[PDB]
Amino acid sequence: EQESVKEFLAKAKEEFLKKWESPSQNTAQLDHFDRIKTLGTGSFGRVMLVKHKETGNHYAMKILDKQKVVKLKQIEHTLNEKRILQAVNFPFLVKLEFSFKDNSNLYMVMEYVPGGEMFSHLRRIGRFSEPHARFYAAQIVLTFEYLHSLDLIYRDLKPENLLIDQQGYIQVTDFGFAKRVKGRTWTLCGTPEYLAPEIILSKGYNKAVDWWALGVLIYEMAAGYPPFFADQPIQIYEKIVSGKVRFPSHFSSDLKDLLRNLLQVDLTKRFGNLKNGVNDIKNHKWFATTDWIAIYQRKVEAPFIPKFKGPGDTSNFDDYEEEEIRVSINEKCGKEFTEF
Amino acid sequence: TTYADFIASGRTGRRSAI
Ligand SMILES: O[C@@H]1[C@H](O)[C@H](O)CO[C@H]1O
Repeated sequence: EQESVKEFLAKAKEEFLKKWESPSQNTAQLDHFDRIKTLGTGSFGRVMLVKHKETGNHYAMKILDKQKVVKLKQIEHTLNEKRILQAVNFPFLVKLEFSFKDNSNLYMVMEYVPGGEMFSHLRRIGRFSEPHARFYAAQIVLTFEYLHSLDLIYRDLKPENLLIDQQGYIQVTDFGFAKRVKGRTWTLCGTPEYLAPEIILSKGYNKAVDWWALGVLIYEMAAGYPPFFADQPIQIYEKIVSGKVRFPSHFSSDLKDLLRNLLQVDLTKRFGNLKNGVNDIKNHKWFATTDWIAIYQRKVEAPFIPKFKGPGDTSNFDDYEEEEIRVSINEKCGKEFTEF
Repeated sequence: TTYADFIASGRTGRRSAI
């Protein structure tokens, strides 16, 4: 029912805004945790598996080096990622359990999502069948519906940021580039293959960029490679803005029609950006078999359930070089990160 | 093929934000 969604999103905004205005802080400390293994990396640092000593529960702890964050001009992005993570609440968004800081680092302790990145499963299998791709895409559609209702643009959709949980469902991680923007914004950010043309062209843009990125994701899931690629980012950008795209011969007609409407250079024609908003995507023929409520309630049988031996199993993650975690005797960058 | 062209791009691994 339309009225049910409206009431849900209104209650969701009220709760989001309460936490947005009074964020939590310093809900743990470092010696409560054993460090186990690096799980992955990004533009803001490393994420490690840790074990809570008191309980034995495992977590994924994002560690940010305050001096490095300041050197790289990431103060606002880092504070904002933590503010967002402590304020949102949605089945397909990774949950923040604790956050705290010390003399050297900021720490975001997330629920550990043990099934690995979508990225690795996709590269391993090659490509996902359309039903498999559609299962994941439906979760992203609902997640963007939620985020956009809060005026949040995500801006970094890609398989690397989509973690598979024990039920086979997605958890979106890494809000380092997300922004609360009612109108338009201008920052050049994202990952080259997934950038919408209006970003590349240095236009003011809005939440429509996430819908373009959905098109890129659906294409890459179903084809095994993204729609626009090349040796160098600049060459990727020329393809993106060209308004041309080619599809594998095994793509269904319904899939191609959806992708033509998501990978639409003209903002006045892009699905998700029209007067009917997300419903143009939800009602598209390619999603005809999708039970949106059952996806949200996680009652659909997942196409793929990852293997987990037990607490702290890391088999679904690649190995990375391990470094020490140093805490300095001197407080670094205290004023900069007061609000963390 | 397009797959071959993807391999030739060298961008088949994990991708960083700009
Ligand atoms: O993960 C990759 C790199 O290996 C590094 O972690 C920075 O972000 C991405 O480019």
